[PDB]
Amino acid sequence: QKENERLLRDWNDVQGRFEKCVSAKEALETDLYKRFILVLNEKKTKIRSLHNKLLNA
Amino acid sequence: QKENERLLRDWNDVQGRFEKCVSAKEALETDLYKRFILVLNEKKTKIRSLHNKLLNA
Amino acid sequence: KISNIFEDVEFCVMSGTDSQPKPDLENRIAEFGGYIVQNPGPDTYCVIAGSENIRVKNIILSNKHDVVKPAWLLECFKTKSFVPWQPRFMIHMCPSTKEHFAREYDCYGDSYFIDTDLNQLKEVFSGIKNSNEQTPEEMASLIADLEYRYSWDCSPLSMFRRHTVYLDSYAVINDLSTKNEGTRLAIKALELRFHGAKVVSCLAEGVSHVIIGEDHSRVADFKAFRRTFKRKFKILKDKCELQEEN
Repeated sequence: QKENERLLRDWNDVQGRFEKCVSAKEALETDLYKRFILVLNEKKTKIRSLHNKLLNA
Repeated sequence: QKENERLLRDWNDVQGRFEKCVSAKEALETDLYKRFILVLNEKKTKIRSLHNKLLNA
Repeated sequence: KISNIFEDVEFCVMSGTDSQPKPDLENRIAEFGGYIVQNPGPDTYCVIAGSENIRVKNIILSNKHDVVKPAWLLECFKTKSFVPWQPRFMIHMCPSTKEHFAREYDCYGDSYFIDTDLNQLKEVFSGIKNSNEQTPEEMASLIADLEYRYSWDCSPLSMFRRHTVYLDSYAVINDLSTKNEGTRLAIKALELRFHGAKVVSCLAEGVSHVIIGEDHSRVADFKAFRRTFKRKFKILKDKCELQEEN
């Protein structure tokens, strides 16, 4: 009974430990994904656009 | 014991998951960094593609 | 003088008290042969800024100049070189400098003469504020789709995130009723955090493959789902676990 009581807390502590570190992992990971896609979407946007002003010349 | 057998398997699953998720974050942060610099470069190549061909008309 | 680069470009040496004092900066500038002033001028191309206070507010409202951090000046001093202008030692800037940064990428700094590296990307990502503001599911699904367009599914752990794979987490589609303190539903709920596989809690219609979780007691539930759905549910026996696909 005593051993199961401690590891139940240990499971909840590691559940808290797993969640607290990981919650900062995806939040940073999905930040880099979103900060980059705006650069990705807009960099090629002027690339395809300025290529159109080439063929005029 | 069934709850404890679940909880021991519960604790081991999270303990195994906690170790691999913290380690993968260091790799994934670099993994995020690799896929973005090449894109910025590959966008820069098509930036470099346009600069020399708008040099002439 | 000895630098031969400090000539021209009037420097407004008035804010250099971050950690270093004021006088040493302008003494080294004069040794290098640089211009000295403590107020904005027509020839003043750049204005150094150490501590931030009301004069920064004035130069923000009266946008006659920019904010230059002393790190760039220290780099120029130690290297005997003219370090270029990149958005790390800027806080306030002129509009003309804003379209100067529009050459880089928009304002973040994407040098077309110096390629991006680990330092630039890592520190601009650390500096730039969070973009995790809307619902995680839709944004992660968009990340998934753009990954599939570019074949970017390369996470070291591949069980839950964005890797066009779905894992079931409920015995029956309900409010965790069949868990009842003793099935593996809670672990599956906690498992959707940091791995790689398209983030779907349940009912993924875009994946034709059915994988079996650690709950092998859902085989009757999986067959019931197969009968009630049009997706073929197959039992098990790239995840380094009992969860796999053949």
